[PDB]
Amino acid sequence: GAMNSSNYAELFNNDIKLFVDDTNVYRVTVHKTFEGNVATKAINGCIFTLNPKTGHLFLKIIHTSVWAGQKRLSQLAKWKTAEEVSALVRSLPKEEQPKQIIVTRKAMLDPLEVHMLDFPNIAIRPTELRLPFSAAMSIDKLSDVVMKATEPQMVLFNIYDDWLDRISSYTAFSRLTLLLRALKTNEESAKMILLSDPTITIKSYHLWPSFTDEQWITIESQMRDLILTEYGRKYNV
Amino acid sequence: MNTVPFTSAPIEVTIGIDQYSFNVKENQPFHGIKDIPIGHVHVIHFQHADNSSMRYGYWFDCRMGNFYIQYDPKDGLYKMMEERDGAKFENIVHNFKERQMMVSYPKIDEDDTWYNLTEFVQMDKIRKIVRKDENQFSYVDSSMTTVQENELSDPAHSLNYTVINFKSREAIRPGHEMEDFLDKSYYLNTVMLQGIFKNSSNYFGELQFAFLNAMFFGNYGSSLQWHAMIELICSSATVPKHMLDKLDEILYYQIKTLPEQYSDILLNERVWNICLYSSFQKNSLHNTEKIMENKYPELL
Ligand SMILES: COc1cc(CN)ccc1C
Ligand SMILES: COc1cc(CN)ccc1C
Repeated sequence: GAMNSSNYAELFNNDIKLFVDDTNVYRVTVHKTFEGNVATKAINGCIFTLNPKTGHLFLKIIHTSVWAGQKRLSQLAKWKTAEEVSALVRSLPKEEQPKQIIVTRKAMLDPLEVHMLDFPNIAIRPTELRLPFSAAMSIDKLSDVVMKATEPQMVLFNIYDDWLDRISSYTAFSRLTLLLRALKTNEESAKMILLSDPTITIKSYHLWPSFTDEQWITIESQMRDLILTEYGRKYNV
Repeated sequence: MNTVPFTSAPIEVTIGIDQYSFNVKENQPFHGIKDIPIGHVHVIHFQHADNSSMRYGYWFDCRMGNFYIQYDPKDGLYKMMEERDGAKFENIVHNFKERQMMVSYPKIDEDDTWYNLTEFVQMDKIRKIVRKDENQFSYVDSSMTTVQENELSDPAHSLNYTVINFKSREAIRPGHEMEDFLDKSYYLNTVMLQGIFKNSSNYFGELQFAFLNAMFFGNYGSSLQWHAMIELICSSATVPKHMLDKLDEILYYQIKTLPEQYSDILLNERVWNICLYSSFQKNSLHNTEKIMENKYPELL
């Protein structure tokens, strides 16, 4: 069934689950050709597969070569996503396989369900939550590994850095979605907010800066002000 | 021509015989139907005047025996039975024929409707769908469920249609997920035709029987089966040319015969719009599309 605001704590219970976002799988630049027609050039993409309890992110990089000579690429991308998620589940020991997979766009439901017929006990679900996982490519270290890749490749991250040492997964998810929402609404400002203090660095083995508890509250406030600021610029309120 | 003799008509009832219906009043001197065309299956069906709940009836072929109908006052319905004593049967039938107590199947000589609805329906295949093999005729009613409906509850009183499920391992070859989901030709041609039905005549026979049971009994699971079987063909990129042509003919006469006033509960808007306008065979069913558009344009 659909995941929404009524059953939101289910994300953080002890049943293994993954979110799958396919927004950034098939990415193109659109340009004019010499003859003045339009054509696309594809660039590297990625599947964003995330355990919201642990922060474990399975970043499957989608190299442009996987589109070569294929037709109807927007449709193929949903099936390529479903094929790679199925491949991931099969590669995991049984006790690590998810009990549920939540897709962020409903168009992923059939492709994934078809690829996972072999796993009838894994529930494939949509969600009414609008999650900002498309902004994942505003995270510099993630964007860099996607663009540098010369072959298909899976890279594993913890998108919560070390936060779970200090906060619950519910709070770490809330932080993450507010950070991603901010980067999605105004990327420049969000990054400005995150780095304006050169004395807070990003550890080589982390994605986000090493903010103290107190500094995270400030940062969170500034991000909410930004999302409100942009809402105001947008709708003229 | 053959005859179905009735012991009596003790309760008021609407009787149907294939695509015809007539009313019999309580204790009216009714003793059956005569002049039934030899050569086709037939169905004789019932709706009680005091309880339109439970339409029910019997599929039969007069070439396979001498059958008759008697009211059973314990089970409360008109039952088909077989008289094995041929002498007794001819004797029984000739007296009612002489006293003119039998209505005549109105087999118009310019009409092929029944043939066109039953072209591929044979008793042998009906008896595989409806299991009750001590009788040579087969009982169906409004509320019988299908084997697939039981999966989703008595197996003796079920309709054993072939299960069709587009998101099932049978429908989808490992490694051809996208291909086999978006183009059902493997499922239609290799799994169903070559593997289960063996030929297209058996597949069309089940299709036609599913429609007839939906229409005559309002059997909801038969209606699902008819739509599923259509959609599998229309959703297959590769279908033999002769099946598409015959399918167009099958459907044309089903649509032509459907009561206008039952169209809302017998026709699935999604399947038909998909089949006629989006599917691989959107342009391959000229006769059916033309009749659907002129008869049920609301649904489209
Ligand atoms: C209606 O015709 C029949 C009636 C009985 C006994 N009611 C036996 C056999 C036949 C043919
Ligand atoms: C009276 O009997 C019949 C009547 C009609 C038309 N109501 C069709 C067929 C039969 C046997």
